[PDB]
Amino acid sequence: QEAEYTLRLHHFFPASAPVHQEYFLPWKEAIEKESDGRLAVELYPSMQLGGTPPSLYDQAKDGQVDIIWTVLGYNSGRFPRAEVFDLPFLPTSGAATSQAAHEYAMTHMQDELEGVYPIAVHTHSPGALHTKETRIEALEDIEGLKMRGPSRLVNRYLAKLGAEPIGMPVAQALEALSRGVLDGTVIPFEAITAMGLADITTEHTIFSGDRALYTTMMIVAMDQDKYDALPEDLQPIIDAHAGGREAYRIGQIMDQADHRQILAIQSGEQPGTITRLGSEETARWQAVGQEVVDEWIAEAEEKGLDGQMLYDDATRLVERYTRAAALEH
Ligand SMILES: O=C(O)/C=C/c1ccc(O)c(O)c1
Ligand SMILES: [Mg+2]
Repeated sequence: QEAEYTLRLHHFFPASAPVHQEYFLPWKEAIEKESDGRLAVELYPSMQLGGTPPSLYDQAKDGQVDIIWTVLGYNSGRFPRAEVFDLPFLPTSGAATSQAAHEYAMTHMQDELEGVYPIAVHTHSPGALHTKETRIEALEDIEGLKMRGPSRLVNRYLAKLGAEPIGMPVAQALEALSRGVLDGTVIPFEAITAMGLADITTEHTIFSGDRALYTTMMIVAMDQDKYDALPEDLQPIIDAHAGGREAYRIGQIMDQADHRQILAIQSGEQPGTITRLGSEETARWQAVGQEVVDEWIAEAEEKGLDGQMLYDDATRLVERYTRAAALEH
């Protein structure tokens, strides 16, 4: 049957990106099939419908497009309750941390997310250090490195670690590294794959223990007005492909793509070196991490927010969904 509604989905990553290939294409396929063609989904990668990645959230909210995928922290100050998921050593896997992020959003961010229908509120998989030249074997090695992070709280951590943070969306990272504006970038390994950085940032540092260095909250966001405009028999077709299960799935795709990329480097199929900092060394980065946590909670409280409560709930949810994933397998 002919399209009753065409949904334009706009994002900042290339079509070859794992989340595009393994989530957005199947999402398109299921929405079009289950709607018997009454819903058409058009995917627009690489900012093909214009603007820059910080503009994405409002493109969906304001209805310039129907669906976006973005980083909430690309808009500094805008999603203060979401910032709890940027904190050091809070996250585990993409899969578990995403499910925690979706539940957290549903229970704490109803005001912050007013005007968008959340298909998935999720995080990326473990954030790691990627550099052009410097093998980071110790805290001292990051001193004075120009490092790109996605958000003011990850940049805050990078500065407390003794780096020089330069805030920008990861889409500027290729050119900035190319021209010597950056020494490197934090991102998960699947983002290395996506952005074609494997042959540029060839030094990679990961950590010891039951928590990743950091992550950041992302969103697959639908214009609430466009959802509200759908007939009562097409709204449930969206609902069937929206919520915490979708967030878990996005995190799982990234986790799997991380593993492929890390294996490819370790095997010598792709040039690079992976350096895992031992327990004692990691403990040094976690001790700085705690100072950022303590600071954020104090900042939050002075500003009215119950930061301590939001931090306790975010950490409880990560542990809950991590243990549930661990018990199953
Ligand atoms: O740090 C950033 O600015 C973006 C991070 C990001 C974006 C897309 C992904 O699929 C992913 O794993 C990480
Ligand atoms: Mg709207």
